Amino acid sequence: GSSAGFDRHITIFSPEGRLYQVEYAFKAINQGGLTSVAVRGKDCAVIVTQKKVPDKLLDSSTVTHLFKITENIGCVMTGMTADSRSQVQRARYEAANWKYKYGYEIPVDMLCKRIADISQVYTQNAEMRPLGCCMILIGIDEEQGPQVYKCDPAGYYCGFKATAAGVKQTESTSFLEKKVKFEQTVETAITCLSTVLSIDFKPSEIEVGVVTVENPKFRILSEAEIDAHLVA
Amino acid sequence: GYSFSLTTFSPSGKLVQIEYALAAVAGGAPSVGIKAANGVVLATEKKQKSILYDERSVHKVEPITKHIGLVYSGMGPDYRVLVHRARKLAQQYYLVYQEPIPTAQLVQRVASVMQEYTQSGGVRPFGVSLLICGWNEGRPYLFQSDPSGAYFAWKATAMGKNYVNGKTFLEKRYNEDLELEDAIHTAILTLKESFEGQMTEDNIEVGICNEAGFRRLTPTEVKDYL
Amino acid sequence: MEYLIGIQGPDYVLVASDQVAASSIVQMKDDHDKMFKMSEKILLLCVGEAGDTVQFAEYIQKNVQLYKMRNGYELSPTAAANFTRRNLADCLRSRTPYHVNLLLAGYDEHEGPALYYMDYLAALAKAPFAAHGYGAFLTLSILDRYYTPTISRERAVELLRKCLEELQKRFILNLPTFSVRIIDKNGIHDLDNISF
Amino acid sequence: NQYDNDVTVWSPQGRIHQIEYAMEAVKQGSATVGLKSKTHAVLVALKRAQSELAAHQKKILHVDNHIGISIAGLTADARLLCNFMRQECLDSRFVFDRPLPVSRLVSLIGSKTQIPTQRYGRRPYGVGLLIAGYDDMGPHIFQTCPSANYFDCRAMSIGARSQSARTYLERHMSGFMECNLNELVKHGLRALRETLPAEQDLTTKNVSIGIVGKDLEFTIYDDDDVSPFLEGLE
Amino acid sequence: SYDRAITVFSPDGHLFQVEYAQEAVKKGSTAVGVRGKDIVVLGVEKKSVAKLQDERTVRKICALDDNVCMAFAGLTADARIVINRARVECQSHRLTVEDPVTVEYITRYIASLKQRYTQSNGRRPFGISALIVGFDFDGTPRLYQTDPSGTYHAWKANAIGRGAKSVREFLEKNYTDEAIETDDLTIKLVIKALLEVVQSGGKNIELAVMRRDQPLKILNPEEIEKYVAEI
Amino acid sequence: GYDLSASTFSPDGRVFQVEYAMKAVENSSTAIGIRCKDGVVFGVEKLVLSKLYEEGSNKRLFNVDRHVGMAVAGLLADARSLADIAREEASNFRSNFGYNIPLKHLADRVAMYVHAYTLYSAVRPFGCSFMLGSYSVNDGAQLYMIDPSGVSYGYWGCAIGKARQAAKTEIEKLQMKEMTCRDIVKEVAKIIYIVHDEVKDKAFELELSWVGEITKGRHEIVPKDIREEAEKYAKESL
Amino acid sequence: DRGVNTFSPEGRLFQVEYAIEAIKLGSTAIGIQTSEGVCLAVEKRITSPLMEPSSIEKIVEIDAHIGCAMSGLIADAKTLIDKARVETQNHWFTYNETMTVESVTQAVSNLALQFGEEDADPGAMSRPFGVALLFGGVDEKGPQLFHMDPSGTFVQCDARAIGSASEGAQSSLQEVYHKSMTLKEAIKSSLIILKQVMEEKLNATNIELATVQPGQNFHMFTKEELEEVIK
Amino acid sequence: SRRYDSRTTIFSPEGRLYQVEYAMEAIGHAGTCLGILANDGVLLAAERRNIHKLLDEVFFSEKIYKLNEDMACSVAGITSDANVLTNELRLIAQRYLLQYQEPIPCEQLVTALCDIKQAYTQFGGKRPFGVSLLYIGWDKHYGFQLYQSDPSGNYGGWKATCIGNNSAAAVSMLKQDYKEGEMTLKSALALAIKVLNKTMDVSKLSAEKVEIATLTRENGKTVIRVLKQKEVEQLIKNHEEE
Amino acid sequence: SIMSYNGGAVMAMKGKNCVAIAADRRFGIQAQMVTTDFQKIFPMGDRLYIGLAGLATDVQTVAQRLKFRLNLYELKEGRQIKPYTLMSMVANLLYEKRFGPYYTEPVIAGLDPKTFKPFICSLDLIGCPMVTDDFVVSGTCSEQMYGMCESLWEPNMDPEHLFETISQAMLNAVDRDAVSGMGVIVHIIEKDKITTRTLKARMD
Repeated sequence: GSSAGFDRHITIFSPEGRLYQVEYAFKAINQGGLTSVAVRGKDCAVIVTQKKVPDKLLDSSTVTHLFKITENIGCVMTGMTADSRSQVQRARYEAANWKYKYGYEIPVDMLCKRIADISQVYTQNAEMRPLGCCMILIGIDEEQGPQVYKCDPAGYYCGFKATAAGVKQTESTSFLEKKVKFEQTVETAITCLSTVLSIDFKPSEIEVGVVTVENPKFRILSEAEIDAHLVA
Repeated sequence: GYSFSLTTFSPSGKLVQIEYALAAVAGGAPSVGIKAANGVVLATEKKQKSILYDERSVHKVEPITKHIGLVYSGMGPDYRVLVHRARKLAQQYYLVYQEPIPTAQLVQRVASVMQEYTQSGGVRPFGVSLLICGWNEGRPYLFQSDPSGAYFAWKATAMGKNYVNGKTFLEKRYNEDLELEDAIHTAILTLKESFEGQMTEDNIEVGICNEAGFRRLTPTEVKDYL
Repeated sequence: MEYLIGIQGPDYVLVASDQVAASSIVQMKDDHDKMFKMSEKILLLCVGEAGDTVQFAEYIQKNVQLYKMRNGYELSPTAAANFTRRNLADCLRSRTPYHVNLLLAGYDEHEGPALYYMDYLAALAKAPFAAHGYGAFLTLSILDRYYTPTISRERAVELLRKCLEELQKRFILNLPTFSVRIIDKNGIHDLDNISF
Repeated sequence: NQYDNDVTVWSPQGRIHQIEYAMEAVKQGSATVGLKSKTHAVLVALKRAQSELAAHQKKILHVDNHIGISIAGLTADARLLCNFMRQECLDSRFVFDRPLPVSRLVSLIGSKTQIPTQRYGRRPYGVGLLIAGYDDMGPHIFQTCPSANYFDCRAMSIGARSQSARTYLERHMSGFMECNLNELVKHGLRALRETLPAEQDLTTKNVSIGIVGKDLEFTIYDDDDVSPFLEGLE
Repeated sequence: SYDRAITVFSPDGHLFQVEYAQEAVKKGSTAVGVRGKDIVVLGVEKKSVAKLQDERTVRKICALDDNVCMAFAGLTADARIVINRARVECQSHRLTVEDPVTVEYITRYIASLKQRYTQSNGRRPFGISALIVGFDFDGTPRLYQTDPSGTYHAWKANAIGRGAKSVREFLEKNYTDEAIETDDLTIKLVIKALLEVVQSGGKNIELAVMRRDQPLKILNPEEIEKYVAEI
Repeated sequence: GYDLSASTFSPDGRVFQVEYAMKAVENSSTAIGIRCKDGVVFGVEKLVLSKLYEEGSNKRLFNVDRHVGMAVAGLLADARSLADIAREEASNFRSNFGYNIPLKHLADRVAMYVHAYTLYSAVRPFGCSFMLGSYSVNDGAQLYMIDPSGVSYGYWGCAIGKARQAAKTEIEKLQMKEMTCRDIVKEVAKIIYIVHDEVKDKAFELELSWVGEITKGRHEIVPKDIREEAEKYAKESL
Repeated sequence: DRGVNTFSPEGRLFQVEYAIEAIKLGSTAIGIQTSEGVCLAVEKRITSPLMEPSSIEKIVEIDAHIGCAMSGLIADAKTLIDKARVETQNHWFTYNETMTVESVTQAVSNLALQFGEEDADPGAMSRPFGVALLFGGVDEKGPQLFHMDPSGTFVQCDARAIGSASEGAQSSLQEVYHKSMTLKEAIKSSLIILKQVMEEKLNATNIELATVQPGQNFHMFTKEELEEVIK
Repeated sequence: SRRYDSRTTIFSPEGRLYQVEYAMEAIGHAGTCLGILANDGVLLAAERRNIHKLLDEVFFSEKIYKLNEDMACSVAGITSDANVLTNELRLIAQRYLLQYQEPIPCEQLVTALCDIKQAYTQFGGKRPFGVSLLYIGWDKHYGFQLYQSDPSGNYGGWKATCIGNNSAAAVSMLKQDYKEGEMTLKSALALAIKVLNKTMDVSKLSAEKVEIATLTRENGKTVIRVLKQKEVEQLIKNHEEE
Repeated sequence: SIMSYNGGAVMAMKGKNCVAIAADRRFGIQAQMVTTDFQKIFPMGDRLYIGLAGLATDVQTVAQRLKFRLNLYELKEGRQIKPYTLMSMVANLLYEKRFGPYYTEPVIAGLDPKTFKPFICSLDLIGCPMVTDDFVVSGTCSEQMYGMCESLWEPNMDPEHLFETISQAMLNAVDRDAVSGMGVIVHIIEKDKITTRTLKARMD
């Protein structure tokens, strides 16, 4: 835990070779008090998130952590809200630009990498701080099938079978680990969230985004659609 | 952005930021490079934290050109930036000279990008060392580029976690006459010396470079070698 | 049209030029000096477009003098000629090109005498003798017929007079007086002006 | 200690010390009063003098034919802002061939002075202003601040001990609309004299007046020209 | 681009950076300039004179033009930059006014450049002081002195660098009309003034004179030795 | 000093500089926004610090577009520049696509601009929170609120200022979904008068503006007669 | 550490206050305005006998009808002096008339607060000027005297004393100056005050003096003239 | 941001530049380089620090760089910095040749790199180059020459000099043994080995631990050449006999 | 035309393990001859030469700029440049001025630094390379050179035969071109030697 000079204020190397500022940005992701779970199936990919509206006057329809990047790419953000929205906007811009110059839809792994590259710059440049959010992307690849990718504040990204983010990240990973060692995929995801939250939420308590092989277009399940999986 | 240097000389004449970037490298996962008579091998630990990480998704051993490949120890997202830069430098060279860039000319250009982040304004050095291998003029080449931007040509070396033990192991085992196929074995064995538990063909990654070019061994091939 | 002429000998370079400064149909000056001293043993004769000639020549002169001040020793004739060409060539494709024709004469301790020819497109050529302007057309052949590599300076002055006399009777322009200078190992020496 | 050096550094109480320090500059300046009736807008300022052999510092500047100002604080900044105001008025007359409405000009000042209070290395303008003008909406008296805030008032006072003038201003503001030119100028003078020391009094040396009304271009009265207004004060 | 203010005012109106630049001049080798009747002499100490060093490469007395030369004290690297700037300015002046610059004119230029570096963003002041000598077109000898702050004065005899005060005290009580009567005497004064600080008198001094019209001249070891024997 | 710059995260992952800017909005007058069945109503407890100020000075209600209104809280200078930014956005949108900018889009754009001042040491976060209200036949009634961090949310009822924790409970007890602009103007006025402190923060004025079917989609200040009634029904019912 | 544009708790710019402190260490300059004209007198403050007294210029000609007396960091003044010189010539070129003293002072005073280190461009000042000026000239309003300090504040004065003895000299100024005062008396009174506040024995070499009267151009006093008034 | 600025190019209270002084500390720890100038040539001799058995040899030399047809240099201190400077000297020499169609005189080249080094000390806010160079060259104005420059941007011509580890010792040893005008390349080379035997604390010198370029004239052509190991071995042998 | 302003002819010929490069020596402005020994062929290695024809000023500039780049290239990489690589370097250099090109059509002749394999090529003003196995011509009398080369060139000629072939090609080709002549310089590049000869030519 050594420290010298301004190695805890700006993104510079500390005595042990660590980047404290980047590590602090990972703690900022848990400040929102939410947890996200993405599960990759055999022919589908689902993203479940904790929908909390503790205010009553708030318009529940405007409260969501699931965003549509492209027609076939959806994502779930975790962490600082404002930072998340800017990253979602950046991803959308990157995706549209990719198609405009290359002639085809950007692959999920390429989009995730592009966002991670941008995040890396913040860990090397001292003038600006890293974003306090986490991005999880899901989409159907035409050659590889269902895809689940996640990048963070450190600029690190990877492909996953199933992965989580948020306050109960360590607990969601332990639940999904045993399961990996459509309907089941959606169920497993919801289960993982419910298991680590101990609440068994209703249809209006969570959000669901999915992409299947048959129906590649990113979709968001409604109250009646979420309840159906909850009743079973 | 800040226009003043974040790396500066201490009263002992050291550049601590670079010393600290090197600390990052030394805590990185292990990497090994061996230059055989008829090729070079690069081999690295890619143990993942869980079994949820799709190991096949991201690669630490990366091609730069038909004939050059890279591996690294230290900070993965810093590596990504370098890989992209080397790829752009190799293309730039090919567009001028219409011959694929010699390994040592790729190493000098990349190392130069590294030195600039020890002196330019507002930035920290790269928390990465590279091993670069290539084949050109019917000769195999292996180089290390560190965070200071210094480079060195090796017969064999190890970096990341447990490199000092690794090197001593390569002193004893390396010889010049050593063929590739054997080189590959002693690469994989240097990794074993510091590996946690049960080295599979999905938690190491291996690239080879020879006359045919540079390529990542397929997991199927790594298995045979294990 | 302005006239320049150079004759290189075994150990000297003889140069001459007309002294007429003209404005349309009238001679505004009859003692105009078209030679610019770049150094102790280097002369730069420049003719061409009004303005450009003096601007380019003085620009070169200032840099040559600066070179000597910065290092202690002077630039050699060859180096100075190439410096001049480079500068003239750089402006050729630029927005402001210098339309000047030059003759660079000089003497070097180890390289000996030298005479360079430079047209407005910055083509540099070393030569035993050369000329510029419309007068060169009527004098170059005279140089061809009488010039020998071992020509003495006294004989070179005689050769130059022949060229000047040819202009007097054949050339349509009124060039009654010429500046005559010589460069050897003792530096630049002014010779008696040749007038008619 | 660590929060009162930069304008871009928010303190823990939710304040910006640098903007507060820049407001102190206006409070150290010489007092000036601004009030309006129904057809006129006047400015009255106390001119300060470094020494007895020095001339009283200018405090009332010209902006346009329908706009005039009174400054307090850093004079260099006051001249800076004045130039900006003059240009804006000139631009309006060049483009639309009509005087720039006072209210619109005040908003431009607010925006211009707001910028420097958010950028690192920059500082707030250290000058307070009193703006008198006359457009299609009648006479106006605006007050610009160093923190880019501005208020539309019936009468205002800024500078050293301007609170006393403000107190007097509030007490006699009920009969300002119906006041006439001579009458309205007296009130300002009276309020301006309230901020002065018991011993000292307003004369034709330390007093400057600027008026702009329905049928009168913004004019400034100095020394001998302020005799008429001065004659009558109790 | 670096836009940080390095030279700023202190509580008692002091520019610390400029004073630190003057501290660097104090550690420089002593340099003495004496304005004679028909001659100008400059003399710098050689400090540590090694036997393996090429004497001609570390001369502290350079020429800015045919009539203008200068000796400096302080940061040698900084001096080189200033000297080059001045040389370029001398050729610029010679090209726009068709005349050799006056000593005061180039002194003014160097002083102005030094001041510019005490009120600019991202730069530090030049850590040198210079002695400028030469002759103007009319023939009158000149001697100027510039410092890091940018101020400059005309002198009769001045001394800069380590021991400037000591040499100044001796120069005041030794500079008269019967001390610069002849060229030799003027040179002796500078050598004698340089002997008050420079240790091991003899070859530890670099001398150079500038007589009217002719180019700068540099005295040789044996030529200086002879002068020392007469003193 | 972990709270000196916006480009510096503290050990527990917080950006204190942005939080300090939220403190500036916390110690300011309260403004309210209510989304009724056919429109939005804005009400601000304008604090009159001096009697010299003219009736209608330091307005905290702005018209950022023909169909959009803005109610702010916190540093007025910061709020004013944000209003100009909002106006620029609306204007730019119409020039690019040929029609009135949707409220949600306008709010998202302005929020991103606000979010841009919370990542660097070169600039400081905005010291103000504002509300955006608008009404159109193709969109219905929409109400959004943006704070110093840059988070933008849609609401049914919203409060910003020093008394927002008390005004929310008063807004809670109301059936705004079935209410109308004409009826919500009296409740807004009533609520503002309730949260307003007597002893502390004395002397205030009531600012009222609305946009909806009653005003044919145009945002404007509530009429004097209607405001009179609302204020008369607010004082009588308190 | 604070930036150059940092405000203090009393509402003042730290740097400008420190720049005003630097003016107190300068030489004493006196300016008196009469109906006959304006006279300027500043002490040269010679620190050594070898230093040439004519190389110390504390009073300069801005134009034919405008003179200037500086005090404080003399090197900083040069830049402001050139600006004033350019402003008057620019005014003459464009309007075919002479610029008024007030106008020239105003233009020069506008550069006072033009310094910073963040939003500035390649060529901006990193700190304020550390010098006080005295502008004396004659326009259509007759003889005029203006005083400008480092804060950018300029004001007309009947009599002003800047420099190290500013306080003591100002007291003698107000106790000896009247509206009917003549030029001859002003020149004498200023010299009488300068000699009383000078640490060195005032003479015809250690002081400068210039006058600007109706008709006559800016005129610097020669040694002879100076001596006559010293009796 | 003033807070994080290190303030690289400002003076200390004694009129010192600390970054330059600390850059110099770096160098005094680098591998020893020494230059000796003879009548018939000039030579550089450098301790190698790249010594590990698994290092490949692939390159001309570790620390000796050719700059143009007529000059070479060796460097001490921060290797990656030296790479920036050596590439810049090559660019400067080729700029000169392009303009004048002649090789750059050795002192003009040195001076022009040192201008780049002094600028880093005065403006821009970056740390200096942590490098000292020795340069050897032949030109038509001065013939055989040897220069040294340092991170301050200061340079000076020498008959013999040394930089890097134990330079102070090497210098006093060269002051004892170097014969002005009486030196031949054979004599120079001998002295190099003598001085290098004493500045290196490995007792046995070893021709693997040193690098020696010589620079001579043959038929109006400069010849720069790294001595091969045999020659160095012999050179070492020859010292043992003494 | 700008290319014929100064005149000049350059040609390269391939032989059995040897290359030949020749050029005229005339430097003239329009119809007037100025000198008779203007260099058009420049060395770019022991066995690598570049011939340049076209505007004299551009001939000198390109040659000098190419030398600048080659020198730096040979300092960076520690080896002699290969003939093919030089061609690309020149092409890249010529293509940089795509819309304001140097008026010169270069011809390269040499042998590989390590394999000593004959190589000849020609590039147009904008830098479009053309590698041939027989010969390449460039200049004001290219048509005449084509005729001569096409009928005189034979495969696998030895050093002596190659010299005679290129000499006869150039000599007879420049005699039908008014702006090309005043001497001919021939360079014979072999594995262990380079032979430079000046032919007996017409001086009119």
